[PDB]
Amino acid sequence: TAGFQSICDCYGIAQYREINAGLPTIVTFPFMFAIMFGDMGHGFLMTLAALSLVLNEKKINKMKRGEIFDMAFTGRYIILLMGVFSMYTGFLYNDIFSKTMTIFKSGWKWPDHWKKGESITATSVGTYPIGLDWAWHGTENALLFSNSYKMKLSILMGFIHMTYSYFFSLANHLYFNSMIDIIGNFIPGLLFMQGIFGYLSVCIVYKWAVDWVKDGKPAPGLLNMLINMFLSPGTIDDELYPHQAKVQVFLLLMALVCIPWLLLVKPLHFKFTDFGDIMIHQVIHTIEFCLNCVSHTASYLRLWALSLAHAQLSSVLWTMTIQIAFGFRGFVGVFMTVALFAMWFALTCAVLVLMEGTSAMLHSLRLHWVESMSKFFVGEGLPYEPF
Amino acid sequence: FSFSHFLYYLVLIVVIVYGLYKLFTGHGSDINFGKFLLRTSPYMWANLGIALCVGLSVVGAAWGIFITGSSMIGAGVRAPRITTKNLISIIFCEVVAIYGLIIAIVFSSKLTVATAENMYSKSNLYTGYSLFWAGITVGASNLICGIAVGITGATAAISDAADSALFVKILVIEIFGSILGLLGLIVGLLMAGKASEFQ
Amino acid sequence: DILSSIWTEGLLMCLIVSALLLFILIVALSWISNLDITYGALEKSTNPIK
Amino acid sequence: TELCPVYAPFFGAIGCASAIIFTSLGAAYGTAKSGVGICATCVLRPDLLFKNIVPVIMAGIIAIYGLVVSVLVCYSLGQKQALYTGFIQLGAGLSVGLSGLAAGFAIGIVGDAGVRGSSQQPRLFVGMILILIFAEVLGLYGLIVALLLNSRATQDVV
Amino acid sequence: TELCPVYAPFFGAIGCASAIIFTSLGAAYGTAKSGVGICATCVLRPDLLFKNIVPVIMAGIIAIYGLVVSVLVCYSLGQKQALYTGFIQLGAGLSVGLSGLAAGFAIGIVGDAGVRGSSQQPRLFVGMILILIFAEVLGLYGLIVALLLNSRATQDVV
Amino acid sequence: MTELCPVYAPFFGAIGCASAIIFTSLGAAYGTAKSGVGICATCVLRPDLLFKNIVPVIMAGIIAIYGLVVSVLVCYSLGQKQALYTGFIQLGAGLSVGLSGLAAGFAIGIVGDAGVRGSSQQPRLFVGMILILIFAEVLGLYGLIVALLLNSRATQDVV
Amino acid sequence: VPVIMAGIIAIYGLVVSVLVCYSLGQKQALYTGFIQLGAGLSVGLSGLAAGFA
Amino acid sequence: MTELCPVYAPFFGAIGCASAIIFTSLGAAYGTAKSGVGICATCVLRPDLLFKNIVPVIMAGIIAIYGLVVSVLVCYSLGQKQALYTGFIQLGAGLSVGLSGLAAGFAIGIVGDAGVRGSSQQPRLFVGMILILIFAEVLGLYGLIVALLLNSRATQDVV
Amino acid sequence: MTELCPVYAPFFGAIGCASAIIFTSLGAAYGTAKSGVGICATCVLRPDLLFKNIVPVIMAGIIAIYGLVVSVLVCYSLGQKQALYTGFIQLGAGLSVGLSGLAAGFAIGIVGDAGVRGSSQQPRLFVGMILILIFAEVLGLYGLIVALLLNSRATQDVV
Amino acid sequence: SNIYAPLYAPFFGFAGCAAAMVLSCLGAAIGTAKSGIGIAGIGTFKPELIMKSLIPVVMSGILAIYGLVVAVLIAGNLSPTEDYTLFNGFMHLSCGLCVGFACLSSGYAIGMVGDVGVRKYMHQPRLFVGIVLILIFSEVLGLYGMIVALILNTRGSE
Amino acid sequence: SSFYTVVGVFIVVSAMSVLFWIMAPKNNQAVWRSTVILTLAMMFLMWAITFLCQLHPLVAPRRSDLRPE
Repeated sequence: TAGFQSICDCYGIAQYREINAGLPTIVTFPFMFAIMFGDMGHGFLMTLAALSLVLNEKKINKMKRGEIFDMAFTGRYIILLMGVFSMYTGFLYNDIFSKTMTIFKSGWKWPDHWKKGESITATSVGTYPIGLDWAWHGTENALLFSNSYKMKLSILMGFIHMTYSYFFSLANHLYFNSMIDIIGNFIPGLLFMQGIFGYLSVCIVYKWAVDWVKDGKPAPGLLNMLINMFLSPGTIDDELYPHQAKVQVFLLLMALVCIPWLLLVKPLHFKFTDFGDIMIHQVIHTIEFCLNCVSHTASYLRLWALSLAHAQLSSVLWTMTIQIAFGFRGFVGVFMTVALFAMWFALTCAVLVLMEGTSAMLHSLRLHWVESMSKFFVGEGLPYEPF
Repeated sequence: FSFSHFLYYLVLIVVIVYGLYKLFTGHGSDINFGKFLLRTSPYMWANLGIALCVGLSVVGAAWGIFITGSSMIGAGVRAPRITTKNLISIIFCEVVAIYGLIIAIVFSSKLTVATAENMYSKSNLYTGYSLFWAGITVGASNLICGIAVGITGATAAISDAADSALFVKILVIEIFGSILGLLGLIVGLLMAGKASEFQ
Repeated sequence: DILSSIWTEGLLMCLIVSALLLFILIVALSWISNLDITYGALEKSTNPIK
Repeated sequence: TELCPVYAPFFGAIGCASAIIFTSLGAAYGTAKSGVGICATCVLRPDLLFKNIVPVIMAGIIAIYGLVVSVLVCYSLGQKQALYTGFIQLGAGLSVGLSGLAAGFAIGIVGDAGVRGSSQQPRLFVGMILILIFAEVLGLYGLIVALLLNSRATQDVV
Repeated sequence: TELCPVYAPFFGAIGCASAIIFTSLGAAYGTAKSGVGICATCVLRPDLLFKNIVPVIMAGIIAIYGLVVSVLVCYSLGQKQALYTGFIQLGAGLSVGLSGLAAGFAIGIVGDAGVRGSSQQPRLFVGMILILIFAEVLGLYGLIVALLLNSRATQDVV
Repeated sequence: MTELCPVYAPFFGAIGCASAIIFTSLGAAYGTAKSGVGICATCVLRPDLLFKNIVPVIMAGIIAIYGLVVSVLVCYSLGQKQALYTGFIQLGAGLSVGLSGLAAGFAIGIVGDAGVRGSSQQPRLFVGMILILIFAEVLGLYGLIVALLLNSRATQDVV
Repeated sequence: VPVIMAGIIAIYGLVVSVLVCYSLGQKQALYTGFIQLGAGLSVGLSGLAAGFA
Repeated sequence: MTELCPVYAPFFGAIGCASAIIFTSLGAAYGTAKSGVGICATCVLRPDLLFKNIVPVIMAGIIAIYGLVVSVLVCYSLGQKQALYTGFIQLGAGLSVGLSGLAAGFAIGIVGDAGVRGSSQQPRLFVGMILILIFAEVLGLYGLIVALLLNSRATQDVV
Repeated sequence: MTELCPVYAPFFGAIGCASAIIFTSLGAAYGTAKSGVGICATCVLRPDLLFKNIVPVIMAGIIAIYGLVVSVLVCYSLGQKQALYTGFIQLGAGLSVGLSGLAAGFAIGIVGDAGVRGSSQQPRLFVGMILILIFAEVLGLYGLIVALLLNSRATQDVV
Repeated sequence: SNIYAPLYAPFFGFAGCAAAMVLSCLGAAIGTAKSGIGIAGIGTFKPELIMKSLIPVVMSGILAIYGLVVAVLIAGNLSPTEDYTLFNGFMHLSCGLCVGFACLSSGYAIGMVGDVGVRKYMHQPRLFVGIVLILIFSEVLGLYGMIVALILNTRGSE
Repeated sequence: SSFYTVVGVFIVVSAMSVLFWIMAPKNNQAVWRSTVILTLAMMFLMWAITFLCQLHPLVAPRRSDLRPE
């Protein structure tokens, strides 16, 4: 827990008998990394670069390190878990060195015959058990299906992460015997963001569970109804579930009564027991709690973005360096694939594992410092440091 | 010598002499700005809107980031504990570009292929005009918002290095400065609300 | 009913895009040109008083 | 055909060149503005030389993004293409060009300040890296918009 | 003939000129900006002259990039060529020219700082070579994009 | 006149023939005025190094000869009835030599004055000055190669 | 001496302007006018830079 | 009569009525501002010269009355069915008094300020300033005379 | 359309209705800012002269009311089927009050700064800087009179 | 069809929305950023005067509300199915320009007076009532722009 | 098929999570009890999001080249 606690202590020293932030960070910090770094091959290299520092701990903790190798050594279990979760995530994204695996039977079937150069399509003969189906590999619309999955994955994981971080506030308020912070801050703050951005996640999961062709109804745009929930209330372009019109108005109206129920119940309980030190602080807490709901839930789209760009650079590096040498039968081509493999391996180990693994690690760090600990971590404290 | 001012004055002289020539000749309706707006392809306006939206939002984010970041590194030589405290000044500058991503995601769903006939119709020209000005509005508002929040973040970093009880009171101004980009987002999503795709 | 014979609506789009890209190039090179070196850190002076 | 005229390749061929002209012009500012502060720092303390060369590396990734978009856009222009494909290629090139041009400038200025201020106060290496990672995802955002926009280049066009 | 108009070889000759013009204009800035710093620091340390001549040589490789591109473009001009070939030739000229201009700015500024810095600290010279390699590939990316454009100029042209 | 060789076609060849000598003269003028002030400041204290310092001026004089060569090669291909292809080629050749010689002249002047001012306090900088002036002389030579290759085609099956 | 050598630069343009003037005419071609424009620019913008140096 | 009286004609007249009040208000502003800074720096030590030094501000306000006279007299000759000749005469009558009053207001501003600042420590210089302000005043009269003499020909023999 | 009443006609009255409030706001903003900087820098030592020295801010806020009056009188003359004559009159009537109010705002700002900074050191200067700020404000009134005299003719005797 | 409603008339109506929002946002940002410099400049000497000195930051936030009200009223008169004559588009362009330049000028004035008023407030406690009066006189400019835009908006939609 | 596949896997994993709350070792008890349970949750949620969106797809692949073998 020492490296994870050193990561959470760089932000702030916790309050006395507060919930520690370094205990959930053991799993969520290398797993938000894994979604941004979804490759079965690069995770193998990262586990192998992690186990050459774990299998000899005794030789290294009695020698001088020097400020980069020191951070590499004290964060070795972090790199171990990041590589293992990268293996799992890249197994689910179904790519190893920008190539697929083909280890089950597909849920798509091509036609019986065609002429060489016809835009055929597949016939959907079932579903694929674990991961993405390997029949989406070239297909000339792979980035059309493959990033509607990866955009909704990020919204669901960000929502579940923030709503798990937010119950730590209830668990703190129920320890320090602070029953006004439950009724003044927790309950309106819970009904605000679950009534707007949790409804969106229920709408994402429900739309996947409905067959919109066997039933004969048009599939609505979730983003379109999300915008028209606020900017044109009442109207519905395409009906998603049979009483959708009353629920939109009820959830819009509930999220607007939480603006006077926050910023007003907490100060007046001070007055009837306003002062300015409580009222203005609560106005700032309310117009900062709101406007961080939308900003914090939109900040999780970097999970989609860094994953898409990692996959795209790893696919372009394959087709520009090692793919060239596959058309060189002869004597010159044996030397050609040696040099081209050396260039491929050097660029996929330096550019693609190291300085994109460092980028993907510092965006998972931001999601813990900012989007997670702005809901339960109260801030300033006193470090221990004995004599 | 102000050579760019000389270029401006040459352009103004040529414009005035050309328009005055067309009036006195009798052909002043040959400079027809309305026929330019009907013969120009709507895909041009839509793609310039999308590209300038994301480009201008990213430029404003980067401007605000170096304005706050230079002062935050300079104020951390003597007070290195301001670094992780003032990171949200950079967070407010960088959500400016995520709004540009969101606008480019919404608007790119409307880039469908129209037919040869039924091309310069009322709905397609409307969609081009709406996407062009909506992209410009949210991109320019995000450029302005990013630069303003960057200036306030640099000033807040200086104030945090001075006295740590001041950063709570200068953070209020960054909250006021960040609503401007969200208003730009709302007006961008509302100007292109009734616009259909390119059927 | 056409726009023009020489200033057609296809030449004008190419010129609008060329003008935009030239504007971005000129502004970027103006940023590039104002780039200095801080020569005082790269040398040293005697100053026998100190 | 009035749906695919003859000046339609122009908006591709100047959109493919704009992706590499504008990102290399930002990488040059980042590299020069950071390397000057590197050469000024390491006269007194030269043991920080290969640790301070991170903003030169990080400004070299933006030119790779421009190279990737220029390779992807060059693979889809031909003689008989339409205006739809031509303006999508223009939009992709202009997006990654304006996004790589400002991220490079910000990486240069912040990396200059951080390399100069890591000599005094050795704790400001982590702060430099944390600011510079947030100025690198801006060219990433332009890359993402360019790919999202290139996904619909030639699919139903005639 | 609506695909090979009469004004079609304008853009080809403009691109063939633009390659060598902007790469020589960048190489000249790199050579001048580096040589003023070389001739200023070798009045006291004259035995570092053939060691400090590296940034002038790397500035002079950019003109060879522009020369290669403009020669290959010049062996594809013709009177009755298409507009598509002309647009590809102009894009291939502008890409290598303006990317070589950016790399020339970077090489000039970093060579002028690093040569003057390497006379005080002898350990900075490998740092200057490490930074000048990152500036040299900014012209090589534009070379790749220009050659990759030029290979598509006449393949399916009717 | 006709479709493929109109009457404004010798306009581009005359702009291309004029601009080849003009911008190379600008380059030679900068390299001669800029490096020649450093000569008149150096040779007050060290007079016998006078003719070793004329070498930047001789390097700047060669650039003006390149534009002369291209301008007399273009001028003997002008005609009343030449193609637009020939006018475009002649314009490109002139612009190539002119702007390459302008860049080479800027570099020769800026290196040459500092090299003359430096190679008198230090008599071992003369070889380095000659070497850096060689690397900025070949830029105008590259422009000359490109314009000679352009003017080389210019009449191949032009009809 | 350098005031004498700058006055020689103007006599070049005097020679060219006298020789171009005796080739004017009401009904000359575009070829003659384009060649005369090029010759005038060629001597003028070279004498300008020579005079600066 | 679309030939002699086209539809775009009173446009010119409508910027002869505007221009006469615009530019004569710029100079009248400058002569009020530039000399008004002088008086406020002067009457701190000697406040007894306040109504003596107020002369260059009154002489800068006559110019705006010149512009008002020309703008009123041009405005009662505008019409929908008037000729080009009338609009041309009105544009000239606006521009004459406007730019002449602009130059006169600049002159009243620059020489009024210096005479105010010098008239504290030298009381004999107040009479010498007014002789210079009269020569700056009669520039606006010359513009006003040419403007009023054009306006008498605007609808004289116009068909 | 009609040959006298084209479709692009209410463009011009749209530029005249806006420019009456665009340029008077710039003048009012310059006058208010340039005066208030002088008011704050003076009342550090003399806080009892705070309500007496705010008359330059009141003089500069009347300019925006002038522009507001003109913009609401032009607006109840605009129509879908109006003439070019009406749009020309509205364009000129907007520009006159706009640029005259901009000039009056510059004068009020400069003289108000100079007079507020000086009146703390001399109590008999305040009436002398009131008397200049009347001359600096009637310029905008002259623009208002020209705009109203034009606006009284935009619809009379048209067809 | 209808000669008074051509199909390019929505272009000017959207330019009205763009002008009204962008220039009001610019005026609000100039009023907020320039005022906060003085508010944080006085913070090192007298920290107890900051919570009273947030008046110009709230004075300049109302300007974006002016532009937002006018923009959401213009954008509700636009539709691809309705008629929308050129008179309505010229009116919406005039509405946008009026609100935008009124709010830009008012935001400049609030910024200047808030800076110099908060900085000269640590010396004189009695200077606060004179600041608020000049800040009220500087905010009515944007209100005048909004009044002209509301009259033109109800005037052209008929 | 079978949306009830996700619910059945959910029942199995939520049974294996409650069974580990009362089986975790005593020494580093809160580290075993929070690392092991909360990695089953995220490993379940990523599988469930990947198995859905392929249950009833709206878009089929094309693959225009595809050798006829």
